[PDB]
Amino acid sequence: GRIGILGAGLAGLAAATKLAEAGENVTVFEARNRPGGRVWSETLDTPKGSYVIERGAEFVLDGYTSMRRLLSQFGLSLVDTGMPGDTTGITCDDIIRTLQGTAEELLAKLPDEPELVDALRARIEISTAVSASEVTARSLQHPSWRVAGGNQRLPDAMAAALGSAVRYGETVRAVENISDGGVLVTTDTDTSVFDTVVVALPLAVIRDSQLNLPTTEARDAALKHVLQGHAAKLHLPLETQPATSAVMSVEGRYWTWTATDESGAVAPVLNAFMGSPSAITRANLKQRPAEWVAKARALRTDLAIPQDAAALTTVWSEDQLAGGAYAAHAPGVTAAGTALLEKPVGDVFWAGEYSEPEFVGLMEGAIRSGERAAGRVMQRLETKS
Ligand SMILES: Cc1cc2nc3c(=O)[nH]c(=O)nc-3n(C[C@H](O)[C@H](O)[C@H](O)COP(=O)(O)OP(=O)(O)OC[C@H]3O[C@@H](n4cnc5c(N)ncnc54)[C@H](O)[C@@H]3O)c2cc1C
Repeated sequence: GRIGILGAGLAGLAAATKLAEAGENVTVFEARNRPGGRVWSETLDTPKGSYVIERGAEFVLDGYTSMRRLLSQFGLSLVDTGMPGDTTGITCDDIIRTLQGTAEELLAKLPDEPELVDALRARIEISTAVSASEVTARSLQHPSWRVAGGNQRLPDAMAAALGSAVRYGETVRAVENISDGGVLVTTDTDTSVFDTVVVALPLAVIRDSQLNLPTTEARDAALKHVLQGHAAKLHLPLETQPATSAVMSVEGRYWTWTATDESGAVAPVLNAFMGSPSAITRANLKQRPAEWVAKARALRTDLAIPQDAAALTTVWSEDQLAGGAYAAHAPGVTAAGTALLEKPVGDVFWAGEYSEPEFVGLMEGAIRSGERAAGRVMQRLETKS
């Protein structure tokens, strides 16, 4: 009755936790030496002391009811974050007024006022993390918390409860269905055998040519409409507690914010998120990272950034175990194609943020997807027996 789960992100850990509770025997393969995947919490030293920062996923939003259930069971608390003018809203209203096609095709229909149109384009590109020329126009249609002590405390606790079932330092390279039943999971070192497997790997990993996973023409047809969002997290220390804030940069395609932690004080950390691959390339975070600090300092003259400060950068696009930040939708995504993506191929099931139909791309979606896959696996094992 052996189940193999590939990836110890929220999707894989949620699948494994539900299967463990059902009394099944699970093994979780994780390439990193930590759980959580794109949930990754660390501390940043500042002149006021050390503060938790989110190098990946940050905000728990309204409606994250599966994650809230898990936080309750693992004893973890949510902390309120405490967080040109309006012309972008009106311009987006005119935009809608004019859901087929791409956002850019709709922006092209607006009166040709380029700085204002580009301000709206930037808002779209930051949040969808893709070019406006590729994302569905339906994205134009579109209070917060963080986990006390770091969002990664949740996957940390889920993994800890699975104990020796979680196998770190294991890089999956192939997954093969066997005709008479069962699955072979091959890492860089050796192969294991399972009755069923849940692939809970990133979108970019399951589409990577360096891995041999089960595929079908129907899946390939649905996957081609799922875009890879790209984003980088950036953090700077501050010399004193600021007000809470949220301030966007049009030219840089990034957002900055300052937020309260469990103490009730606003942490002296400038948090930042840059979205869309062309923005990250224009920023040149790897080569000349003082440039972005200079831009951030100019954007946020109200914040006291030390003069010799260097940004902490987390460019998930360059991590072969992530390959981007989250999924986005091209115009051609359908509910039926999205549903297809979680159906098994042989005895190989699937979970991840990219196949969630409502909370697409979010921590809540990864959890919900993992828990759906666990339910499908339990039906398959009931069948095999
Ligand atoms: C910068 C950034 C900001 C975000 N902001 C938010 C936010 O504010 N709120 C929100 O809800 N969501 C946000 N997210 C999205 C959220 O991080 C994801 O939806 C979610 O964490 C994805 O979980 P997953 O389990 O699907 O994938 P992952 O977390 O990527 O887990 C997949 C796992 O597979 C492992 N792995 C990869 N390749 C292999 C291999 N070959 N063999 C074995 N293991 C392998 C990885 O190491 C990883 O542990 C953000 C993401 C990023 C990157």
